[PDB]
Parts: sequence; structure tokens; C-alpha cells
Amino acid sequence: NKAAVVLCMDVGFTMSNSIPGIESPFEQAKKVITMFVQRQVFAENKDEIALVLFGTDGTDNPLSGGDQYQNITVHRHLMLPDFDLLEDIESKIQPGSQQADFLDALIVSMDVIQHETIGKKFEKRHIEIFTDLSSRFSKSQLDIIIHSLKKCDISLQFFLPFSLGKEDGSPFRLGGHGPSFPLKGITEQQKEGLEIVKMVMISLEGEDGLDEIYSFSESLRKLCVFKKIERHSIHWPCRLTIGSNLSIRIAAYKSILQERVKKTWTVVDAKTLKKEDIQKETVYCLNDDDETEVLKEDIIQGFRYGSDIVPFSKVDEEQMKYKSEGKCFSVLGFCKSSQVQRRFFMGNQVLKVFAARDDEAAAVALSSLIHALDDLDMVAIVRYAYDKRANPQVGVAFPHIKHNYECLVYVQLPFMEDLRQYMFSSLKNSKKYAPTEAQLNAVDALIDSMSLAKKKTDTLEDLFPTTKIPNPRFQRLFQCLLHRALHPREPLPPIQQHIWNMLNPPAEVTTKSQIPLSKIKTLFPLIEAKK
Amino acid sequence: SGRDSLIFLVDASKAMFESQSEDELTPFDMSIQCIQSVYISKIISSDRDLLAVVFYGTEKDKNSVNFKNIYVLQELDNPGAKRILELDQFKGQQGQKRFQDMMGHGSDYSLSEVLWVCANLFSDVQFKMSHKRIMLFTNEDNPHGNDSAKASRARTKAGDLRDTGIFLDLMHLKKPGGFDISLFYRDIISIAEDEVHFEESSKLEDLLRKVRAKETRKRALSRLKLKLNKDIVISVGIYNLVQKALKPPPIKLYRETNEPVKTKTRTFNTSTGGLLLPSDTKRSQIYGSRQIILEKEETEELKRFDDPGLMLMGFKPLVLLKKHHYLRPSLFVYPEESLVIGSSTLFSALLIKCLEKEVAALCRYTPRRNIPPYFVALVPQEEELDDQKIQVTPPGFQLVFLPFADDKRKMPFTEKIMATPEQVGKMKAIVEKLRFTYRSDSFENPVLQQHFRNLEALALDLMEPEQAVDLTLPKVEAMNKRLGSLVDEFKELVYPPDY
DNA sequence: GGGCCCTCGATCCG
DNA sequence: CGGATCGAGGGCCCGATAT
Repeated sequence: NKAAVVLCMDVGFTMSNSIPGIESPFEQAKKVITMFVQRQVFAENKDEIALVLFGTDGTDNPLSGGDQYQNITVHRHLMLPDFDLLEDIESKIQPGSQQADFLDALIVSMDVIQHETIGKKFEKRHIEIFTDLSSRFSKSQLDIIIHSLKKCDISLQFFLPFSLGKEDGSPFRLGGHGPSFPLKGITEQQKEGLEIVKMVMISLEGEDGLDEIYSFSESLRKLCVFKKIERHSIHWPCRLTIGSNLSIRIAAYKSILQERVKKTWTVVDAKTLKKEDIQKETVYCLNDDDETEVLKEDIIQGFRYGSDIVPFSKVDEEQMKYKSEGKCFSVLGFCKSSQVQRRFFMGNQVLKVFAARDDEAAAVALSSLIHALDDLDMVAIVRYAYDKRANPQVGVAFPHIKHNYECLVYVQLPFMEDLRQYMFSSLKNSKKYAPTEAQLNAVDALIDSMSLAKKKTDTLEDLFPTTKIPNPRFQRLFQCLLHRALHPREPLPPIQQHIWNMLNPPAEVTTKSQIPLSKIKTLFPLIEAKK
Repeated sequence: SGRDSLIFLVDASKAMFESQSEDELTPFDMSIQCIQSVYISKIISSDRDLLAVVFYGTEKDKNSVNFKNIYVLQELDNPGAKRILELDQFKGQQGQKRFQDMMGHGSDYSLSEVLWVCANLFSDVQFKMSHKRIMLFTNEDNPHGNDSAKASRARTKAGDLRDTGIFLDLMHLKKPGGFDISLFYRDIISIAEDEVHFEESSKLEDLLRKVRAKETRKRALSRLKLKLNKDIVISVGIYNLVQKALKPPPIKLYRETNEPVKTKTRTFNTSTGGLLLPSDTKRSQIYGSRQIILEKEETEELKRFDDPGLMLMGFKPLVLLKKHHYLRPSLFVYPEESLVIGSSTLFSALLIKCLEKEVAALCRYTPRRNIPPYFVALVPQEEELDDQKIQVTPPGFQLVFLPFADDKRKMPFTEKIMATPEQVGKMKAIVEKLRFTYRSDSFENPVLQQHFRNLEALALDLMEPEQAVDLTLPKVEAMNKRLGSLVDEFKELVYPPDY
């Protein structure tokens, strides 16, 4: 999954105009661009990235007929991003004093894609515009811009300092949830530019095209910037066995799977800086009273059976061990939804069981089971194994129907051995810990004040969707890795403020909680243990 | 840390050999099988706990101070294959005959002397006993009802045991006309600060579930600070109520002595050959031509974000938390009054009001130092007691791990094809006919069952190996019997093509 | 070559 | 003194491959 991405950044004087408390849109866009490039650089994906700046003091562009598309510089041509590009964004690129037409810059970006993609090199074509729309513009070639974008199959994404969505709906902390743009900062000229941006996005991707216009703040606390260049998830086939004659061939993929560190820390010598100079040798000495060195060949395999230690060699183990019947998704039975509690969920993944692609009979056969379980409010207890070598699993398979897709969701359940039974003291009737009516009414006011949901529309809006926030581990690692690559003498930099701002709840919740927290502090006594 | 001591006390009176007019095995048979099951589980689990089996009311007496009618079958010692084999000689109707032949039954006993011998059994242990516990399996609701002296002396010795730190738990068994705690066992048993008692056991599954609940003392995975705000901080204990049971790691032995071998993994230089200090080592990551060098301290410093503990973010209504957003197994949050006094009161108030408003407490969980945070949702879990009054759901919060944007994987877009209402109605009939009752303990790990069945068999050095049957496999034939016509009818209606 | 899975080994707390 | 995690093992699909 390759893709040609061209980042069209407005560097015009108006990008330098900063509103009190808020970082200037130039620095905001810079932070977003650096965020994108860092991910593309350190994971070493083959998508090629180009950088066009509009509103520069000079003019470096391939379209210059009749002094057209002036003050637009193609700083970086379409090629694999490197550390030199990241260093230039960090400090070399400075804001300009002129203003350019953002649509003209979009045309410059389009010419880059049109010429540097020769030979069907890229699977996807994408342009990301970073502007404030405060600059005047011409509506002359909009019809052609849209036509060239469709014929070339190039997708767009707009990034503004303010968001449109809370604009229509109606302190500042970048990356924070909620108040992340002045409602009083949009100008009639910005509104005029916005209407054209909206129309263009709708002309390209329909009604849902409008979802691709973000604010720099929210862009920093989302992975939407990679959306168009994200590599398709690897899916695999198996057969869901609902019984004899009732077995359905399916294709499942990992819906949820913990994204972990791609790069590993290699141990090298402080002087030579090579791993080869370091070597690990294993030594065997007796564990018992005496520590004599044990011969590697004379070492025999053994296993403990309580007090007794029985010697069981690996050779006999492979023969005597449990041989799994093979990979399958056989249904053991069906039970009501209430019987399967989320506290019993096991494993480190969630599987989305979809109907086999280009198979109509299996698509209908699975849809029938999904709707039968949904209408009856029931689930399916199934047996799963990815391969004949993998250990068998027992889990839940529940329906999941939305307007666009239809699927079953598999989550591994526990075995008798996995379950643990402890007895905890009751609190419902704890004479010693029962809270007073005032204490309870204080927690009642605290929970009402610290609510993370907003329900005109009468629809519930989540104010802290954590599933949309990216894992701070990655952008923090990229920050430190780049800082050491560019400034080796300087020590590691501190956590960037926007990362803390995106991890903390919206300012309105923190402010609302102040009073009930102070009342519960006095109502709820806290004391340290010493004696 | 310390080794836990557990003593199983079994009544051997005439009533215990009575199947008290039901199809279930007699309380003695129930006890012996329950004991055996605990022994095997203790071998499976990674616990050093010491077990013991004591009988009372037997003609033959075998004990430390030769008290009449007390047979200590097994002293406090580690669980073994040979010990389970000895218990197997009493299992069943055939085992009951073997018990009556080996030792007598229905003889006059004295509970005072019985507890005295048991206490003397803990006396003889050298390793530190973290918890001392006696589990009395009996179906006599009022022992020494006729003898006033034996009853008062037993009440006194039970008090002496509770003052020592020994836990006394009753395993009351089926009694004609019910089992009454008020007659006896009400004062002897060790009760709890937070209160009352499980009901009498009729099935082995119930006895085993009650035994296994008080089997092992709650072991907290971690003790962290739950910071409501910079100044309001309560202390909570994180418990793993579900934990993947894995195959025990092998031990490297010697071909002749068959004694364990210690592994020493030494890392040293190539140019010099001598052991290298950790100060002389550095960490590197190479991207193309560039090589980034970081010290071990720097590699950990970048990991640094929050201090260990839970940071309350706010309150999200449960409806927003989706069932398909599971990342890693959930934990259990319970207060820890031992560290911060007054934690339990605020915890109780929070749990009660969260259940009332049907809202979960969103926190930023950081388990250890220099570890990146993760957003967790503490879902209010209400207490549930089954008909035997065994706590199926403890009261507290379930720490539900929530995934970050990175953990949600993109999905391959397929076209929505919806089934006709006739096909769904037919699948409804299939589901309704294959309906069954799911239990968390319904299935046993076949790999583990086979591994320990193999070790048991190799352990008797004569046993052929014990073939565990995979419970995860479906009752194919039973299902085909349940649905015969329906399957072919539906197959013709939903799968009309051949292929 | 890419995803998968399992088994140890090294890292820290109870 | 157990979990969680992370290398480094193992076994099936698939574009270049000498055949």
C-alpha cells in the first residue's frame, strides 16, 4: 500500500498572526505536519511525501504562465521522506510575508502528483491543505480543479485553525478536547473560503466529504491524517461451523489489537557502537546446594507435579501432548446475551467475523445468523483455533449490525483453570463503611459535575472519546528520537504540552468539578497509615 | 510472602455414610471428592500451600498425642500425586467400603480434642504460615447435643483458635430436616468484620465452589493510588480475578542425579573476553544510514509520563462503552484501607452512586514507574450471591481496558447483503432449539488437562497416560439429533446453490 | 516476505 | 517472591525463479 501525499501548507503572513493564548496557525500547522512526517519517517513506509508552501516571499513553482501561482514554493519534491526534511520543518522553514491563493497552491500540488507518479507508482493519491483561509482567492478554475482531482483520483483533506463543526453547533489548549478554537476568530473572508472548501469536499466525496475538514488541534489528537494512506488490514479465511450441513465459510480479521513498538533497542558498545562486539553465553551450574557446572549434553528436561519432580524429555512430550483437531470456528451452542458478562473476556484481540468476499450464499447464511441472534437477544458460544498447532479457545460470538456493515464479533472467554474465586467483604451492608446521606449527595453532585457526555438533537455526544486519541507512546518516542538525531549534545526534551492537553479531560469538566471536589474533600476524610 | 496452611477436617459418623435420601453421593463421598479436586488444583496452580486431611469419630486413632477417635491421614505437607492416590482409595461406594474396613466409623468423638490436635498440627510447621485455616466437613448440625461438657469445651477451644489467628470455616452438608447453624457452628466459626453464611451444600459442584471461594486468601496484584484530584487520593488494590493459566515451565535436570540445574546467562565482549559492565553498554536504533544512540536511562526516560496509580478523568455513561473494544483482560478494583484510611467510605459512596446513575469512572491507568498511560473505565460491579449464597460477583469496580486510536484496526469494506425474514425466522428456530446455559467454569483447558493427566500418569511410573477429552468440541451428534429436518429445510432455503 | 503463534528469558513488584 | 513483555524460535502463502 503505497501512496503519493503532497502537503500544501500556507506560510503566509496571516498564518503568523497569532491570537492570545493560541499558538499561531503557522506553528499549529507546523506541529501537525511534523506529527505526520515523523510517523511516516520512523515506521519507514514507502508512501512518498512532497511539501508545497504557499505565501512564501519567493516563487519556485512549475506553473508560472502569466505570473500565475506566484509566492508558492515546492520545498520538497515527491520522494521518500528523510531526516533532512524533518530538520528543515523544525527550524529551516520560516513564515513568509505575502499571501497566496490556496486553490492555486492546490493546483501546484496536483501538478506534482500528475508528473511524479508516472508508471502507476502510487496506489492512492492524496493532498493535505493546511491554511487559515484568511487570504483572498479566485473562483476561476474551481470547476477544473475538481475535474482534475477526480480524473487523477486524488483525495483531499483540509486543516484549519478553527473547526467548522462547533461553529455550526453554536481559555484555549492545543490538542485539548472542546475549546480548541476561538468562536470569535473567523472572519467573513474565512467564512467565504470555508463555503468553497465545503462545496469542493462535497463535490469530491459526497455528503460525508465534510468529515475530512479538521482543525489543527483535533488533528493532533487523532490519526485522521493517515486515514487515506492507512494500509488495509490483513484478513484470513476459516469456516464457522454451526453444525452439520449448517457450517458457514467466513473470513475474520483482528478488529482490535494492541499496537506495540515497531523498532527494538539493539545493545551496542559505548565506544565502537556495534552489537557484534557484545556476545551472550549461557552457563549451567547446579541449582542445588552445590553450584558445579553442568554439562550441556547431560542436561535432561523435567517437569514438576506438586512436590514430585518427574523427568519428561521433549521427545516424549511431543508424542504424549494434546493434539488439537485443527483450526475451526465450531459453535458449541447459543445462550442469552445476559449470560456472557464483559468481566469474563479473555485474550489480547477481538475478531470481526465477516462473510467471505465474493460469496453470496455465505453472505446470506451469515446475515441470517446475525439477525437471528440480534432479534432474539442471544449470543453464540464457539470453539476457536487459528491453526492445528494453536491452542484451542472458547469464546463469545455476538451480533453487530450497523447501516453500512454487518458482522459477528468474537471475544475469547475463560477456561475453568483461568477463573479465580476470592471472597471480598460486602459493602452494601458494611456497618463500618456505610456513607452518610450528605456524603452520598456530595458524590452525586461530583458525578453530575464531572460527566463526560453531552446528550434540540437529544443525541449523546461523547466529550472524551478515548478510542479516537492515539497512544502517546509513539509520538513521544518519535519526538525524542528526532531530538537526539538532530541535537545530540542536548538532553532529551520534555513531553510536549499538546500531548498532556490531549490526554486530560476538557477544561469545562475540570472547571465544573472544582466545587464538588472541595466539598467531598472535607466530607471524605483521608489519612495516611503509619502506626 | 509465606506458605499457607489448610487443614481438611471430615466427620466420619454414621450420618456421614447416609446418602440422606437423595441421588447425590453421601456427604463422606462428597467430601473425599472435593478434597481430591482441591489437591489437584493446588498442584496445577503455582502455590506452595500446605494441605492436611484429618478425620474424627473413627475407631482407629492415629495422632500426635494419641487422642481417642482422631485419625490424621495426612500431616500438613505439600500436595502430591501419592497423596491424591491415597484419597482415591475412599472415593465412591467402593471407596466407602475401603474406608469402613481400614478405620471404623460412628464412634463417640470430642470436638475439643479434635481442634486441639488440628492446632497442634499447625504448631509443627517451620515455614511462616501466612494463613491458618480449618475446613470442617460435617452434616451434624448439633454435635454434643446430649453432652453439655463436650459442647462447652469445644466452644472454648474454638475461641482459643480464633484468638490464635486460625480461620474456622464450616462445610455443612445435607441433613434430614435441614442444617441449623443456630444449634451449632454459629459460635465456633470465624466470622468477618463485614458480616451471613452460605446455605447447606447438596451437590459436589456447590461444595467445591464454596470451598474454592475461601480456598486462597485474596492476593492483590498491585496496590496503587487512586487520585480523584491533586489533594483527594484514596488507595486501591488491583486484583486479577481472571488470569490465563499456562503450562508450567520445564526444569533443566542432570542425566544421573536428576537434580535441578541453575542457568547463568553471562554477557561479555568479543574483543576482550571479560565480563562487560552495564555502563559500557548503549542502545542503538538504525534508520537507513543514520544511527540513533540512547542510554538505558534515556530509553526509560522516554517511557516516563505519569506516576504509578489511577487518575480519575471523569464519568462516562456505560452506553458509550462498547462491548467490542476489548484490549486485554479486565481487572478488579477494591479499596485498600490498610494504606489510606477512609478510602473504603469514598469507594462505597462512589460505587453506589455510579450504579444508581449507570455511569463508569474513566481513569488514566499507569501500573508501574516509567510506563506510558492507558485509559481504563472502572465499571460499577454489584454484589451477586447464588442460591447457595456464594459470591458470584464481588462488589467493586471492573477495570476495563480501553484501546487507543492505534489499537483499532481498519476494516476491509464488504457490501451489506441482508437476509429475508423467512431465513432469519428459520435461523431463529435453529437458535431456539440449540439454546443452552453458559457457565464460566463449563470448559476445562484440554492442553492443561492433558499435560497434568500425563504428569500424573508418568508420576505413578506405571500409569499409562490419562487422555483428557477436549470439552471445547461440540456435541455434533446430539445437535444433529436435536435438529434433523430443520437443517436440511434451512439448507435448501438459505443455501440453494450447490458448490 | 508477511502474519501468525508459542515458548523462554529478562524486568520489575507483592 | 507472578505478570507483562519482548526477542527468537517455529510453520503456511506468494512474486521471482532456474527449470
